[PDB]
Amino acid sequence: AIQKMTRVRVVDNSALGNSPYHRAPRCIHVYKKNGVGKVGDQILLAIKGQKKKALIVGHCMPGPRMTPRFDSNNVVLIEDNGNPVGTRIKTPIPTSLRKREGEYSKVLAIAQNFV
Amino acid sequence: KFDIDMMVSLLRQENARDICVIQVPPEMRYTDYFVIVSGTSTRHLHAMAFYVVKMYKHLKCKRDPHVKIEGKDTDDWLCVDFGSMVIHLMLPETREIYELEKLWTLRSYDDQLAQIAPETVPEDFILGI
Amino acid sequence: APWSREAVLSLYRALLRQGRQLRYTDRDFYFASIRREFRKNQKLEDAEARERQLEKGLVFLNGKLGRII
Amino acid sequence: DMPPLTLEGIQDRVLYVLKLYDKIDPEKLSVNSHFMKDLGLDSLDQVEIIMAMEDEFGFEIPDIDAEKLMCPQEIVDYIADKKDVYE
Amino acid sequence: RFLSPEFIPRRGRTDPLKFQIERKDMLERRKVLHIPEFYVGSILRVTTADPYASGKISQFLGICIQRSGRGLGATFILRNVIEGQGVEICFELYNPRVQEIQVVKLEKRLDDSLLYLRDALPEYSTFDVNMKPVVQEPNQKVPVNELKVKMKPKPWSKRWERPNFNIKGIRFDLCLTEQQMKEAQKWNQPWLEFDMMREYDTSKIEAAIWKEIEASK
Amino acid sequence: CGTVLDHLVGEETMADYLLYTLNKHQRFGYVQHYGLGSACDNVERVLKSVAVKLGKTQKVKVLTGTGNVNIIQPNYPAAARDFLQTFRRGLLGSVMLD
Ligand SMILES: *P(=O)(O)OCC(C)(C)[C@@H](O)C(=O)NCCC(=O)NCCS
Ligand SMILES: [Mg+2]
Repeated sequence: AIQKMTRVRVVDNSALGNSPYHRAPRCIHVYKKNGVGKVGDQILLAIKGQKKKALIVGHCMPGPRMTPRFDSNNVVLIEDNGNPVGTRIKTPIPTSLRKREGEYSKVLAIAQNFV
Repeated sequence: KFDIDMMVSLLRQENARDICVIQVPPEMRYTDYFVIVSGTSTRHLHAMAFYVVKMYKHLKCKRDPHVKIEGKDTDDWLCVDFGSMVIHLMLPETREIYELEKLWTLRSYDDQLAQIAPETVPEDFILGI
Repeated sequence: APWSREAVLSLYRALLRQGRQLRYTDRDFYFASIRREFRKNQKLEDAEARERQLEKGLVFLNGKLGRII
Repeated sequence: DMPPLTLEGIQDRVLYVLKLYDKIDPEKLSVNSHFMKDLGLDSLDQVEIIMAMEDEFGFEIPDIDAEKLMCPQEIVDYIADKKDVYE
Repeated sequence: RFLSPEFIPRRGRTDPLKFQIERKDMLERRKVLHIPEFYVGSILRVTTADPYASGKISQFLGICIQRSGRGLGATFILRNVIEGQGVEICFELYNPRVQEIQVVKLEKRLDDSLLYLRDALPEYSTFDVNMKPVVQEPNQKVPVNELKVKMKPKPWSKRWERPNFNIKGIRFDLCLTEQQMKEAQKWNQPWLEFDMMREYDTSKIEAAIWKEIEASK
Repeated sequence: CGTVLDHLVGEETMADYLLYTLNKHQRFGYVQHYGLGSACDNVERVLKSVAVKLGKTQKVKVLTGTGNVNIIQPNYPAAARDFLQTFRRGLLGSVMLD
């Protein structure tokens, strides 16, 4: 569960995510009617003094049984149009995204590992 | 019957600038076939993406679920996911930087993966400088 | 210094040979993609990093992680 | 089957592919030339030329000898082994 | 003689017949899919079909860290570090999508729960995905790994130093001071051990379970 | 000694030079005061020791794949000034520089 003002780990090849900064990227907003964000939920970050859209790919909070649980809250940066900012995802990505409603094909394509 | 052979014929019919088909193993749990094509313009990408979906709907079984064209608003990248196939329609300059061909042929041996270095926690849990 | 100066060649030769038996993927693109890779990224480097490129190409030759069809 | 063939004809078809190639132009192209030196072609480049000969005649080229397939008068002599023309 | 944890019911007011019904169903599932003897210390590889993919086969290897739940709904969490990222998956034993369960290494740790591995160094949670199984001889007691794990700095997911957790598998000496020890000991509850009305005697129950199991076979 | 102006050369560089000179001199002195096990040429190690002993350190949270880690970030500017203050005082001892 990712809410407003949740510190977040960017799992991406993108320069914006990986570049050193004094503060960790923080969730500005969750694009869901309830504030709570899960896997496949688009969020808005404060990263490097700019507002940027991101997609959640795993989190610490437990979910359904067979679904994986990650030790860190993991996001992938996306532009307003919907394409990913970064080229590659090294961190393993759950396969539950495929069936979920939304634009997940781009992210799965650039992903290398699935858990 | 809608198949990979049908797909490649349709793209060639629509004068796809470039066609790449990669048969990924069932070990990588995504798809049977990964297809990447190139388009001249945004309008051309839209035309190709809509035609194949229209042809799919005609040929598909009733039990077969409907497909969604993804990245319509994006001017450079379109992708359609079927049951056994994934189609990527992207502009040549977009294709070059992403190099999806390299990634799926070489899963962990990709060039862009090599430049990525894993994060390291400092020893004794004390930062320096 | 790659494992061998003929290894790179025999690797390049076999990949080109595979390019002819392609059915779906455009033959011209296959040749161009190999050409642009084997030259730009694989011409001028150090002996330590040369072996890495070869193993990469090799994993591509066998194509256990995926083959171009 | 068995089409009419001569050593002169062999030369003509060999030089046909060479002029078609982008890197080497007919201006500097000659019957007696060196790929490594005269035409300034790299070792990787030479592989592509060999493959042109591979498909055209439809006989396999081993990798062991493919290294020494240079200096195009040698190429015509190499392929002259198949359907020998005494001339 | 080893009985699977789920077969033994938690105490309550549930009708015994409910357990009989659930047990027979469990036993049919066991006929189809062999569920091997494993403990919390044990390293397991689970083979599963995923509904998201088109019947593709997924293997996941990791150390079991928790066995919980009773009956058909019984689960086990197994944990592994995959390319820097620590992942836990909670597998249901009697889920029909579970193709195969393999015990790569059979062992017990000092503690019944290994949730403290979350706060331990990553090395203890990292296992090779492609490790070959080690076979135990038919007649031998299950080995116990007396491994004490080193820990990360003090802020933890749970206060493991507290006696309620009763953790015997952490080098507390390294990461904690004697002051912190005595602070923790204030929560001791010494009487709790000797409270003999809180004890649950699963002797007769287990015997009846065993009768039903041998009847099923 | 602080006779010359401190605008020329910074505080963090003072600890490095002082460590080198003291290495040649009575290095057994300062290690006992700060509780350091053995004298080292590394400026980082000695600055950690003084920071720990003073108790002036800040815990920061870095998000990693095995979970968030509460790494300690020392107050190096504060430690450097204290090290210089100790040297100037007779607490460190009597050591000639030249
Ligand atoms: P050819 O002998 O004219 O070309 C030289 C060479 C590229 C084959 C080779 O000797 C070289 O200079 N480097 C080795 C190849 C390389 O850079 N990386 C290996 C990639 S598989
Ligand atoms: Mg908590």
